Amino acid sequence: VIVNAQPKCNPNLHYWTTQAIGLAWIPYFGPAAEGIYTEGLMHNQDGLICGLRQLANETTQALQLFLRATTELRTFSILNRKAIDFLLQRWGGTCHILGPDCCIEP
Amino acid sequence: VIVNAQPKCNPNLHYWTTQAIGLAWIPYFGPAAEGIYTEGLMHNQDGLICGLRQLANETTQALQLFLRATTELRTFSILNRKAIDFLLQRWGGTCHILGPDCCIEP
Amino acid sequence: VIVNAQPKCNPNLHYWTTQAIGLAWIPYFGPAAEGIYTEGLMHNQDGLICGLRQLANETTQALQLFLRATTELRTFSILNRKAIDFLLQRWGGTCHILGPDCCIEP
Amino acid sequence: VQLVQSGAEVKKPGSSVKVSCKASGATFGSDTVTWVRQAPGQGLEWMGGIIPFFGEANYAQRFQGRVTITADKSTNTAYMELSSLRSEDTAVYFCARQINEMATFGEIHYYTYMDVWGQGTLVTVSSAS
Amino acid sequence: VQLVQSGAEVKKPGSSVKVSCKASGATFGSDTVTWVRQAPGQGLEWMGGIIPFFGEANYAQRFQGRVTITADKSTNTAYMELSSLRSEDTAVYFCARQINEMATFGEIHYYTYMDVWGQGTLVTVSSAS
Amino acid sequence: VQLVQSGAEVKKPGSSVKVSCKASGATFGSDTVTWVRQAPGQGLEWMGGIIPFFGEANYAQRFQGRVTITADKSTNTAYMELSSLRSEDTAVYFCARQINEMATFGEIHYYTYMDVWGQGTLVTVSSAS
Amino acid sequence: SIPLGVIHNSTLQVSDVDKLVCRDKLSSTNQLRSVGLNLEGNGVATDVPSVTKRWGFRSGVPPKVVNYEAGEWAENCYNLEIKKPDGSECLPAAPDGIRGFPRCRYVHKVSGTGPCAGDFAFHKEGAFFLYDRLASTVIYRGTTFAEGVVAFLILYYSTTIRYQATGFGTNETEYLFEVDNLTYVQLESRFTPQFLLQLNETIYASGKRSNTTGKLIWKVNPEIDTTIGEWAFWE
Amino acid sequence: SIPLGVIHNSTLQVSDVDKLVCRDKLSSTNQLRSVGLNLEGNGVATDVPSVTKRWGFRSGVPPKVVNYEAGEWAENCYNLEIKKPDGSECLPAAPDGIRGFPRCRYVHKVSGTGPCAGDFAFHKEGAFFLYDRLASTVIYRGTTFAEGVVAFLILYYSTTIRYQATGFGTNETEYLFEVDNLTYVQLESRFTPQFLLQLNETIYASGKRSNTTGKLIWKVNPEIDTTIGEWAFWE
Amino acid sequence: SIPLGVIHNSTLQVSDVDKLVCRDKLSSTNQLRSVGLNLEGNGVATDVPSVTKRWGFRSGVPPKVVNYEAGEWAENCYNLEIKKPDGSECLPAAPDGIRGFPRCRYVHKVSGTGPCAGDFAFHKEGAFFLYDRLASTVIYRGTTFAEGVVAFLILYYSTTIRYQATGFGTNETEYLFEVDNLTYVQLESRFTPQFLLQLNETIYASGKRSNTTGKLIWKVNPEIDTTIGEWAFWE
Amino acid sequence: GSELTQDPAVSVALGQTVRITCQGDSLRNYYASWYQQKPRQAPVLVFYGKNNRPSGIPDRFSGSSSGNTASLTISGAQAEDEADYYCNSRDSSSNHLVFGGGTKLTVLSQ
Amino acid sequence: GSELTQDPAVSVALGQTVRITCQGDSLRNYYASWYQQKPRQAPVLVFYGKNNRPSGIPDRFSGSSSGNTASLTISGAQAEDEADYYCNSRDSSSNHLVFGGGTKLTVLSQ
Amino acid sequence: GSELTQDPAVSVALGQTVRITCQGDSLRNYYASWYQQKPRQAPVLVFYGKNNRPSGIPDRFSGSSSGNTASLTISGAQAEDEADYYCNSRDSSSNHLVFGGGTKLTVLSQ
Ligand SMILES: *[C@@H]1O[C@H](CO)[C@@H](O[C@@H]2O[C@H](CO)[C@@H](O[C@@H]3O[C@H](CO[C@H]4O[C@H](CO)[C@@H](O)[C@H](O)[C@@H]4O)[C@@H](O)[C@H](O[C@H]4O[C@H](CO)[C@@H](O)[C@H](O)[C@@H]4O)[C@@H]3O)[C@H](O)[C@H]2NC(C)=O)[C@H](O)[C@H]1NC(C)=O
Ligand SMILES: *[C@@H]1O[C@H](CO)[C@@H](O[C@@H]2O[C@H](CO)[C@@H](O[C@@H]3O[C@H](CO[C@H]4O[C@H](CO)[C@@H](O)[C@H](O)[C@@H]4O)[C@@H](O)[C@H](O[C@H]4O[C@H](CO)[C@@H](O)[C@H](O)[C@@H]4O)[C@@H]3O)[C@H](O)[C@H]2NC(C)=O)[C@H](O)[C@H]1NC(C)=O
Ligand SMILES: *[C@@H]1O[C@H](CO)[C@@H](O[C@@H]2O[C@H](CO)[C@@H](O[C@@H]3O[C@H](CO[C@H]4O[C@H](CO)[C@@H](O)[C@H](O)[C@@H]4O)[C@@H](O)[C@H](O[C@H]4O[C@H](CO)[C@@H](O)[C@H](O)[C@@H]4O)[C@@H]3O)[C@H](O)[C@H]2NC(C)=O)[C@H](O)[C@H]1NC(C)=O
Ligand SMILES: *[C@@H]1O[C@H](CO)[C@@H](O)[C@H](O)[C@H]1NC(C)=O
Ligand SMILES: *[C@@H]1O[C@H](CO)[C@@H](O)[C@H](O)[C@H]1NC(C)=O
Ligand SMILES: *[C@@H]1O[C@H](CO)[C@@H](O)[C@H](O)[C@H]1NC(C)=O
Ligand SMILES: *[C@@H]1O[C@H](CO)[C@@H](O)[C@H](O)[C@H]1NC(C)=O
Ligand SMILES: *[C@@H]1O[C@H](CO)[C@@H](O)[C@H](O)[C@H]1NC(C)=O
Ligand SMILES: *[C@@H]1O[C@H](CO)[C@@H](O)[C@H](O)[C@H]1NC(C)=O
Ligand SMILES: *[C@@H]1O[C@H](CO)[C@@H](O)[C@H](O)[C@H]1NC(C)=O
Ligand SMILES: *[C@@H]1O[C@H](CO)[C@@H](O)[C@H](O)[C@H]1NC(C)=O
Repeated sequence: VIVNAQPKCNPNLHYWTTQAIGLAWIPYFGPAAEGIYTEGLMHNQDGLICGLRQLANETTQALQLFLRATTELRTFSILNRKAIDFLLQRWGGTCHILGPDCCIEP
Repeated sequence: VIVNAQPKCNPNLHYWTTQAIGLAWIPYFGPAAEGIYTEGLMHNQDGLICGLRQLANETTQALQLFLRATTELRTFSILNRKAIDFLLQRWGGTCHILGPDCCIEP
Repeated sequence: VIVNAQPKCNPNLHYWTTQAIGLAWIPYFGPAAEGIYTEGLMHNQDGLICGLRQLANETTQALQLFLRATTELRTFSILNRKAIDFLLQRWGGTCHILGPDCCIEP
Repeated sequence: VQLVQSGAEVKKPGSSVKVSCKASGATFGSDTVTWVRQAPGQGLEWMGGIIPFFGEANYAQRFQGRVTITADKSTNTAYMELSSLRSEDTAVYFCARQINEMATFGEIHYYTYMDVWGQGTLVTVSSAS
Repeated sequence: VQLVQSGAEVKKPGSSVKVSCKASGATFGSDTVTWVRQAPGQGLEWMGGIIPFFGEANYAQRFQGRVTITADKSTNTAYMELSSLRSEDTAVYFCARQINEMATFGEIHYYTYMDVWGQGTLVTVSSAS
Repeated sequence: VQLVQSGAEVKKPGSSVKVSCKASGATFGSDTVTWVRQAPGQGLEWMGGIIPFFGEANYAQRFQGRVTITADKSTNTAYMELSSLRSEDTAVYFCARQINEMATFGEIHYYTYMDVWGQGTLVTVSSAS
Repeated sequence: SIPLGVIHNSTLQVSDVDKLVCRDKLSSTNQLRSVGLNLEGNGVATDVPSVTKRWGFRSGVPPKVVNYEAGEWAENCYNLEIKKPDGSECLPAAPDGIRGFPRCRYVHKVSGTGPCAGDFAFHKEGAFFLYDRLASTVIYRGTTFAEGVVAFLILYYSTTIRYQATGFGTNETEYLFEVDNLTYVQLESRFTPQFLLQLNETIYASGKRSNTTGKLIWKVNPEIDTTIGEWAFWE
Repeated sequence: SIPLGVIHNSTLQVSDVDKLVCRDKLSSTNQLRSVGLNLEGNGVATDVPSVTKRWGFRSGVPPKVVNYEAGEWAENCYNLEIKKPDGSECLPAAPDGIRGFPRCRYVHKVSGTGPCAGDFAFHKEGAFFLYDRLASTVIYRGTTFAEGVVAFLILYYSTTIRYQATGFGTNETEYLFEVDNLTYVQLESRFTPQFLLQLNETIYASGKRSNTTGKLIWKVNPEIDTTIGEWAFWE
Repeated sequence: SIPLGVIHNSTLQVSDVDKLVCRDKLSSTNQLRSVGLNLEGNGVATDVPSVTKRWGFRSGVPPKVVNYEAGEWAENCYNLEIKKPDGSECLPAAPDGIRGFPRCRYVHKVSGTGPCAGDFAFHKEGAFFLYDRLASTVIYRGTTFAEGVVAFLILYYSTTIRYQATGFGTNETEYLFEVDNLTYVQLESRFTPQFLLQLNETIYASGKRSNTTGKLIWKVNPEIDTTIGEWAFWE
Repeated sequence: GSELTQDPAVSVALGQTVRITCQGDSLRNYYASWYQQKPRQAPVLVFYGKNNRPSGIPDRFSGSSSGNTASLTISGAQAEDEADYYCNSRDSSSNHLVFGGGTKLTVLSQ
Repeated sequence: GSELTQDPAVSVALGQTVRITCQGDSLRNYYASWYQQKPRQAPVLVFYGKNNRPSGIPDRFSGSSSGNTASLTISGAQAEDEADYYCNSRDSSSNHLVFGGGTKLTVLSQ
Repeated sequence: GSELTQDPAVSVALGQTVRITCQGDSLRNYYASWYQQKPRQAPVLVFYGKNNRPSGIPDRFSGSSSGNTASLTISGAQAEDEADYYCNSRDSSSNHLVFGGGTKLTVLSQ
């Protein structure tokens, strides 16, 4: 559903993240912080990367208003909140098997 | 169920909270902290405000014991814990459609 | 399922934890930190204590890698994450009453 | 409330005297402690005074540089020290509790008064044997 | 861009003079402000100059210890102060904007030039009436 | 374990001497390094000693103010410096490792002994040619 | 063990845990709120000499805080700066993230000294000090706070009044109200903010203020215009 | 109110809240990720004199941060050390836990002074400054950051280029590029990192560097080898 | 990837993720606990000269902590104060919120110096240092800690022994036991807390203590009353 | 501070009313306090402010003021009222306590 | 800085081409700038670098260099071109601005 | 520290047992160490504590103490045992190492 409306779009996403053998897992022997990163490359399969850049561009306003409203200096709770709301929407209150509302099959 | 047992009760609740247009959402242009608040007034419909004051008076003991028991200096997790317990009580373990225990209708 | 493989095992677990009357709950009158602890003793019923020591010995590697990967200085979220994953595994996505996958009885 | 002053102090000219006053039944609080002088055959001279709450002192012009007034709140006492005594300083020195009062009901009025007086301390200055 | 210098300064030997220069149409930026001297019947001597961006100064050897060059970026002006004036110092002093330029296209070349000149300030040093 | 001392030092009166001792096979650890003096025809005098662990020194009374004893743990060496040498100081100076030992089994006993001795350093003090 | 109230049909019902009621419908976490209420709404005394009696110092107990999403406007809030007689500070500096309570009609700022025996000042009744969307078990230095409690549920100008005190941490605490830098009146528990402000205007208008470098303290006559029958803030 | 994207069939669909779709299958929290993307990928200008225009100082607004699980490699990132004319620091020290962005091809380090009127430097477009797995609303002193935005979804060597500037916080900001400690060139918006590095090599090779204690500033002739038709980093 | 044990029928079974078993009943978060256990319960050596060998210094790696709800009583715990030879501190001050482990029979307090090459002291086996309901990857200065591991599940007096050491961070570490301020004995790995306390009483009773201003060090004869056949704390 | 003025001596027939005055600048916008001093005794507060007196003072003693003049009225003066009397106020321009010179009240009981 | 050398005077017939030279060390690895100075006027930049001139300068003025010698060519010299001319470069070993002595160009218009 | 006392010389017939004594305050609550000194050699530890000796010392050398007297027994003294012998202890009241004067043991082998 998201269509990129930016002046230009880079279709090749070169990314990094943090996702163990022998004594390597022990901090005394394992890698220093510059070395705890891994990497990979994603291609713009079916326009996915450009759609993603646009999502981040829309997300920013909601996020800044969210942060304005809190007192936490470091917010690490956003994804846990989403997991809770995701699940409450389906199973909070009551489930009715005969309705269109509950994600259950008979 | 809560009945106010305080010497006096103020039945008019004048409250504040934090719940966006143009560039206002951007911190560089938006309001300074004194100005991020909104307000409203609730009346004691059916005794609701006085009942609420009494609830806060009962809540304090449980909350102080709770805080005594932790090591977090700033606890922001109380409502997320409640959402998790709320939902676990109904859907953790197993659901039995034929019993009185699961919040599901056939 | 856990079998202790340590040189020696202490089968008697003498433990402490933090789990109220009159004014005691109020911090101004209640106990100082050295005194907020309770205690008890568990025996190695059916090998339970030795199995537990071994579990902690296996847990450490997964936990150190977990911590390596974060930016939180003080992580208090591990058990809440577990409660969320526990419940998502059973009720996220969809429930199918006729399958082996959903923890529900007809 | 009572104020208790020290007994007679008799000294030769050039000496100094320290006259104490002790509160009983009350602390000084924020009231003014004032000293006045009753010379024989004379009226009442203001010498000076303090406010123990802040520790400040004020003096009548004729005693500026001659008199020091202090207090100690742990004992609720006050002291007046006179330097360079001369025979003209023979007098009874009185300790009193001064109230500066404002009337706020109806009409607005201001006045001051001394409510509590000590018995007085006789200080005699004389070269005589 | 223009540079405006002060008018004539006539003084007797032993005096000092401070010659101003004001930028108009531009700030000094990172360009060099340089002063040169035109004595009557002579060619052009370099006296010294500054870089307002950093506040540094350089001088021709014959004026070391005699000339001070400064600037004030809030006004985009510069000043040259000469001490111990002598009759041989009668000259027109010129303010100019100096560009040190590198050509990076094709062949590499280096050169300098003064792009903007002021009208010049005549400074006369003489004991005469 | 061995202790190696420096060779003979022959000097005239009024001079000072610094006698080294090197440990071999062990570090000094927390053991005491002690020096004693063997004058010709005499018995054994205690001069003083140190504990390298803490860097402290103790001296026999006759050498207080005359002898300095130090050590360097990076080399496991120790040095004894004697000032104001006189002819009566001709002697062989010995370096030894001293153990203060407590017996804790059965009966309780205390004793001290020197386990490791160096070969000795001859120091001669004489005005003679 | 912390109760959670549920509001339905304008009725506040505490939800039980032992009895599971399928009727409570929590659809999102936006329905869960932490609300701070003031103690003044229960009719407690608010006047400075009457409320400092509820606070006190202790050692050996660490501070803790919790957050708020919403709260009550305060008629009265406080700001303390208390020193030991030797000049040392009594109260700790507030940590990053603490700001004064956002909406107060009156701020009672008290500057003074006393026997601050403990490490922190704690509320004696178990109530919390309220800061900008944070409840705390202790008082922080120089930061305005309201006094109150918190409930959990499933769904501008101000006037500063300055005071001084000595012997702050004990029963024999003396209090003064500031009129001017050198002008004070004695404070009594019978003097409401309106009385005190009228008293301040009366003094400036009459001109009975110190006109020198020393301080002047006035006492207020025991006969005052007692027109209010112990009315609550809200009457 | 924060959108959450869902990727299925290599298509990015934003998940609605009003319409509940049973098809989204969240089995574990490991499927939830916060990803940081750079603004350079949208084609914004990256050159120093063109990007400092997007940042600015303000007071009365506190900083906030959020975390990341993953992010984009940067071609360009920045490191600022700005002082007031009187020597006072403009930017705050970074708090514990903040480290520079982990992977940059070029680092534009700017040392300079200016009218740092506010308390913190904020992004004017609402974008965040990116640090090691942390997005922040403000710039911290001395720490390398990328400039960007964050999306939420359901599933080595670098070159340092040094610059100097004056009047950093205003429109009349002057910039220089360092070649050597005493050798500078004027900086213009037309000079890419490759141009600047070639320019640096040319100067050392030609030898036209200061050979004294004072500084030398070169201007670059307006005619340059304009071989690139405003190509993007990725062409 | 962190395992979670489940206890049923007094049997500890690790719960799998790949195999979903409907039998595990988590009704509330109060059934989830983090418990700290000591390494001494596995039979590791506890004596100071044998355990400092398990710790060591490194740079470039930041510290992390996690919390506990419950834990084991310790027979042995440690408290270090180590300085560099030039007087600089080796270990960092503990941050706010860190307190010593709540229940120890013996505290081995070690004061000394050494080649503290890194930034922090880390456990070489991957074990954690245990503080008051907090596990940490590093040692903090002056704060008592137990040495141990943590498991996750679905459901007073002490004696201080003082030691000194030199060369703390290397293999050639020398250790002394304090009897008095000027009286020491050499420490060996064969001396248990009971032996050492009996040794301390023997010296005071016999009177063989320094009676001057300098220090005295005693060696203990290799023949000791070896009545215990390498018994565990619990026999 | 500006001094208060009093007439050094007043005689009253026993049983008659006597008026004791005080004048000065410190009385212009304030009220004077009055004291009774018995031989060899501390001054005793008799009357103060505009309208009242401390307990222990009999209803013979009352007073008023106008302009820069103040007075104490002793009605039905008794032999027991022979005393020195003093007025007291405050000169706020110097913040000095000011006493008048007092007066000797002689009651003509013999 | 090493000084630049110029011949003090050059005469050109009106309408003829004239060559004005400059020599020195500061010309070895650089280009000279040339200025035209009219009586009682500031020097005006005429030509600089290897190949260009500022606007306002007519296409009579151009120049080049080789080795340690530089020159300005004035083609079809006009009466209006009578002026003092100067060369200018920089001696990078001292970082001094160096001018040559200039030359007086006389156009023989009469 | 209080000095230890020894008799300067002892003669033993070859093959006979000899007793070498030491006396003093440092022996009252301690044991003495004994050393054998050969001409031009460092003293060699022979016996120490209450009951033992270092290896290298033959079973001829043993000893004991009582009160403030200590002694070394050399049984079957050999010609090779001619040596100076010394006692050593510590005076704990001054923390000084104390040696006795030693004795010369002469073995009458000729
Ligand atoms: C939840 O709601 C309840 C009900 O309103 C509140 O209950 C209050 O609890 C406090 C603390 O236990 C009570 O305070 C004590 O009252 C005693 C009786 O005082 C009477 O007389 C005085 C005269 O001046 C009146 O002002 C007062 O209102 C009463 O009529 C006092 O004797 C006690 O003082 C002694 O103990 C305290 C320590 O506890 C010392 O600091 C004192 O120096 C002294 O030794 C004390 O003041 C209070 O009376 C109860 N209120 C009511 C209406 O009954 C809860 O506090 C509230 N919870 C929260 C968090 O807000
Ligand atoms: C999500 O995606 C959208 C779409 O790309 C981004 O939209 C940008 O929003 C900013 C801020 O509103 C726009 O910036 C403003 O542009 C005006 C027009 O400038 C044109 O001409 C200049 C010539 O130099 C070009 O460089 C420019 O590209 C345009 O063609 C300017 O006049 C504005 O300047 C004035 O206001 C600002 C404050 O807003 C002051 O600081 C200035 O000094 C001045 O007074 C301003 O620059 C920008 O043009 C929009 N981009 C596009 C492509 O339309 C969102 O910003 C993005 N969100 C996030 C978080 O990244
Ligand atoms: C979970 O449970 C397991 C099982 O108990 C524990 O396993 C231990 O792991 C450590 C680290 O890998 C092992 O330590 C190494 O042992 C080697 C063999 O030593 C033998 O001989 C010595 C003689 O003094 C005995 O004391 C010892 O018990 C053995 O019999 C040593 O050679 C190693 O030293 C070298 O490497 C280390 C770094 O790894 C250097 O610091 C040293 O200087 C040296 O170069 C080392 O000591 C240990 O033996 C294993 N235990 C058992 C019983 O097998 C896990 O550690 C435990 N996990 C947690 C978190 O507690
Ligand atoms: C007291 O009166 C003065 C003068 O009118 C005024 O400025 C001041 O704000 C008043 N005090 C208070 C607390 O309002
Ligand atoms: C109350 O004041 C009296 C004054 O005499 C003092 O002795 C007492 O200790 C004080 N009590 C308290 C609780 O502070
Ligand atoms: C203060 O004193 C001065 C004289 O020193 C006088 O002129 C002024 O009117 C006084 N002000 C007041 C308010 O009394
Ligand atoms: C500029 O050139 C020098 C010399 O070759 C080199 O050391 C330096 O790193 C270069 N600068 C940059 C930014 O690469
Ligand atoms: C831009 O520069 C001009 C220079 O004259 C200055 O007056 C103006 O205030 C500046 N504008 C901004 C937004 O800084
Ligand atoms: C710098 O100047 C010295 C003389 O002082 C000269 O020998 C050297 O070659 C010069 N270096 C350069 C790069 O010009
Ligand atoms: C050593 O003995 C002394 C004297 O009896 C005692 O005070 C001290 O606590 C003992 N040391 C230890 C570690 O118990
Ligand atoms: C062990 O001690 C020896 C002493 O000679 C030293 O050379 C070696 O480096 C030390 N080894 C370690 C791991 O510290």
